[PDB]
Amino acid sequence: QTVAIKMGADNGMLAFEPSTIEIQAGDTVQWVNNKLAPHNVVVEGQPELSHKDLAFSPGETFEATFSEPGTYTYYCEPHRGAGMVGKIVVQ
Ligand SMILES: [Cu+2]
Repeated sequence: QTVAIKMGADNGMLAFEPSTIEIQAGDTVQWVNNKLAPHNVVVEGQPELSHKDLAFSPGETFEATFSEPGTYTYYCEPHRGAGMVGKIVVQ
């Protein structure tokens, strides 16, 4: 299945929403540019699941398929200092 994660929270915070999500191995994660762009996504240790290019427009989406079970930490480079970090748990 495909699950969506917003980049920039609906309440205006610099955060991914939901900040922690659990999925099944083989599922696809879609990040959607919501508010306070630009944003990007770097998945720690996983260059192949990362999207370093900045996303500027609202609605811009990009995705990654997580085939290996485990816990993955990811962050936004522009806003890492503001705590824009997330977690994906793959079951
Ligand atoms: Cu950001």
